[PDB]
Amino acid sequence: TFVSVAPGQTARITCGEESLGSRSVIWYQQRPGQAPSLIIYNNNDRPSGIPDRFSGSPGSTFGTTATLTITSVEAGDEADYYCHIWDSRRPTNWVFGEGTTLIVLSQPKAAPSVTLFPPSSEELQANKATLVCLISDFYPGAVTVAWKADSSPVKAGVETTTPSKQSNNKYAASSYLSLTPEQWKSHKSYSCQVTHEGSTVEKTVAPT
Amino acid sequence: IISLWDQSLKPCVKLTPLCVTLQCTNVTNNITDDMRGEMKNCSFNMTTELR
Ligand SMILES: *[C@@H]1O[C@H](CO)[C@@H](O[C@@H]2O[C@H](CO)[C@@H](O[C@@H]3O[C@H](CO[C@H]4O[C@H](CO)[C@@H](O)[C@H](O)[C@@H]4O)[C@@H](O)[C@H](O[C@H]4O[C@H](CO)[C@@H](O)[C@H](O)[C@@H]4O)[C@@H]3O)[C@H](O)[C@H]2NC(C)=O)[C@H](O)[C@H]1NC(C)=O
Ligand SMILES: *[C@@H]1O[C@H](CO)[C@@H](O[C@@H]2O[C@H](CO)[C@@H](O)[C@H](O)[C@H]2NC(C)=O)[C@H](O)[C@H]1NC(C)=O
Ligand SMILES: *[C@@H]1O[C@H](CO)[C@@H](O)[C@H](O)[C@H]1NC(C)=O
Repeated sequence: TFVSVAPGQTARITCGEESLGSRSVIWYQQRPGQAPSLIIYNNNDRPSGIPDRFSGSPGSTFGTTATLTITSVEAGDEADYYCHIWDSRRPTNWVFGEGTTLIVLSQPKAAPSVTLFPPSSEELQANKATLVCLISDFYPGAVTVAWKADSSPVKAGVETTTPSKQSNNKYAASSYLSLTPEQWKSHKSYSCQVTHEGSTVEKTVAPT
Repeated sequence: IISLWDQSLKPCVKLTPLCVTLQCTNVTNNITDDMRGEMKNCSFNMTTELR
C-alpha cells in the first residue's frame, strides 16, 4: 500500500484492524535496505532523535484505527512504515502490522548514469564473456534495457536487476550479458540501450 | 413496598418463552486464565413476531 503526498504537506498512514480496547501502538520507519528505526511508542510518545512532526492517535479511543500523522513531509521520510498493536482486548501480536509505503511526490526527475563495461581480460582468458551495464541515479525506477549486436537486437543471455532505491532518491539497476569468447571478437561493437521514462540512452564498446 | 412492587410489574413484559436453550462462550478477550470471564456471549433461538 502506497501513500503519495505533495511536498511540504501533511501525510497520514493507516495501520491495523480497528481498535477493541484502549491501546498502546508502536510506529516503525524502515528505510529501504536498512533496519527498522523506532519512531513512536505509547501511541504518541516519541523517543530521542525523532522530531515533533510525527504524530499518532492516542490509544484511548475505541472503534477507530491506528493513524500516523507526518506533518511537513520531507524527502527523507520516504520509507516503509510498520506498527505494533497492543490491544487490551486481543492477544499479543507477534506478526507486526502490515506495511504502508510513503511516497513523497515530484522529486521530480533524475537522468540515469549508464556505465557500460566490457568483459575483463582475466575473464577473457578464463573462457567466459560478460557485459556490465550499470545504471545509477535515476527517477523513477522504470528502466527497460535492450542489447544490440552492432545493429541487431540480442535475445538470449540478457540479465538485468531491478530498479533498487538506496537511502536516497537515487535508484540502481545493473545489466549483465553472458557472451561466448568467439563473438565478442566476431562482431564490431556492442550496445547497451537503457530506456528510462521516455528517454533512451545507449553506450557502445569496441574490442582492441 | 412489596405491593407497589408487584403492582408496577403487572402490566410489563413476561419472559415466559425466554427459557429456550442457550449456546454460550466466554467473552471476546485475551483471557487471563485466573478470571473465569464474568460475562458470556450466547446465541439462542427466539420466536419472531410470528409464532
Ligand atoms: C458475540 O458473538 C456474536 C456471534 O453471534 C458476535 O457477532 C458477530 O461478530 C462478528 C465480529 O467479531 C461479526 O463478523 C463481522 O461481520 C461483518 C458483517 O458481515 C457482513 O458483510 C460481509 C461483507 O462485508 C459479508 O460477508 C457478511 O455475510 C455480512 O453480510 C463483517 O463486515 C466483518 O468483517 C470484518 O472482520 C473480519 C475479521 O477477519 C475482517 O477480516 C474483515 O476485513 C472486516 O474488517 C466481520 O466478519 C458477525 O457478523 C457477528 N454476527 C452476528 C450474528 O452478530 C458478537 O460480536 C460477539 N460479541 C462479543 C462481545 O463477544
Ligand atoms: C436453534 O435452532 C437451530 C436452527 O435454527 C437448530 O439447529 C439444528 O441443530 C441440530 C443439532 O442440535 C441439527 O441436527 C439440525 O440439523 C439443526 N437444524 C434444524 C433442526 O433445522 C438448533 O436446534 C438450535 N441451536 C441452538 C439452540 O444452538
Ligand atoms: C471460560 O472460562 C472458564 C473459567 O473456568 C475456563 O475454564 C474455560 O476454559 C473458558 N472457556 C473458553 C475460553 O472457551
